[PDB]
Amino acid sequence: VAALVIDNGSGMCKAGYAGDDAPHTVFPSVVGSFVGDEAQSKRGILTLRYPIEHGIVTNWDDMEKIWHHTFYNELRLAPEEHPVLLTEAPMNPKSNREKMTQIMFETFNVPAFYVSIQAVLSLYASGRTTGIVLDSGDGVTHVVPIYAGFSLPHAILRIDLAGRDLTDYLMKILSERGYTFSTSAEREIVRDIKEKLCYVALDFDQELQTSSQSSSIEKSYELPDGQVITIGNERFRAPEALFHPSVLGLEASGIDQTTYNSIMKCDVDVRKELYSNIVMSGGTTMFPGIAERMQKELTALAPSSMKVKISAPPERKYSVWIGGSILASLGTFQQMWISKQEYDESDMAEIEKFDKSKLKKTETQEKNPLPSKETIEQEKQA
Ligand SMILES: Nc1ncnc2c1ncn2[C@@H]1O[C@H](COP(=O)(O)OP(=O)(O)OP(=O)(O)O)[C@@H](O)[C@H]1O
Ligand SMILES: [Ca+2]
Repeated sequence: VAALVIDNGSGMCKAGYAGDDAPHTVFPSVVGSFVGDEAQSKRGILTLRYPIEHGIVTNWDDMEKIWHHTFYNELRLAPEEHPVLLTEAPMNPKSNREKMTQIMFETFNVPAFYVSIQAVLSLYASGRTTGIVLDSGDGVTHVVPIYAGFSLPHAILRIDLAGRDLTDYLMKILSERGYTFSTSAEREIVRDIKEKLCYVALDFDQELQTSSQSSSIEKSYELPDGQVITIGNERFRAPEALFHPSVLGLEASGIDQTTYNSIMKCDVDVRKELYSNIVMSGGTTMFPGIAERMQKELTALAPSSMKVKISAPPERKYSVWIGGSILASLGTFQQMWISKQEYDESDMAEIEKFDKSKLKKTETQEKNPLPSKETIEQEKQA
């Protein structure tokens, strides 16, 4: 039956069917045996490992289980009856791209297989073949400039500053305020707090000065045990670490300066195209206000001559996935699959034209439950 699209991330696995407009199932990319959402909910009695760190696979035994979980537990199909399209981080080592192929063909017996660079799919999802993509997930952030469907590898930038860091940071400035967030389970509550209440300030110092004597800044959050806590300027302080990573002790450049530094590694003739085709994807780019701040920061850095236009669609959390769904539905793409045999032995205009409104409506099942107070306490005893 239909082709499958699996986007494996550092924190989250996104799976579904080519032609649908959204992943079928999204679940944490974790093993404790139990995988993902079921491991999540039993983390009280379990030790959890994340097989993908910074977007590169580090444990193929664990990686295999997640795919097993995707096929048989989540999507509930025979993997031998469905071509699979996978995604990979840029600069993924050939050893890994080979191992990925091996397991797909030899372990799960897929009829066809293909693997794509994530940022590229996000560009496709946005209906472009030339642009610069800012792809920030849980474990890694990438800046990937792309021209006529090909990445310019010399100018691909990577910072190890992403959602993981922002979570740990938020947890760190919340601990300073007196909240006892000390376990891995409580860390997930802080992730949720981040996703719900955090935002990026247009002007950080102005807003910071205003926060000190305002009550508008304050928001309430209910913990699992039922205690309500109140979040103040931590709301915009934690995401500020994307733009000034020094507050994390990282001597990295912010996501604004790294985007600029990337473009400037490109030919002058090309830059004008990149600047007016900036695409943001990934979950970390979901903060309210991040696009307007990106717009402002880049404008103030760019030549006055070039206009800055940034694409940040509502669904950009699952852009990479949507890119795969569109890609795998293209007529000219069918000629590109790797066949089970082919392994035993060894277009540009369609993207622009593709009508996303014809992709089938899909309700994403996000399975990533938050821990009970029992589980938090279970973990406390360690
Ligand atoms: N609305 C939101 N606001 C802020 N952060 C969010 C939001 N939604 C998700 N996140 C964060 O985004 C991250 C997950 O994003 P995403 O699924 O794009 O990355 P991934 O593919 O799992 O990881 P990677 O790209 O590192 O492999 C998590 O850190 C999560 O807490
Ligand atoms: Ca990702």
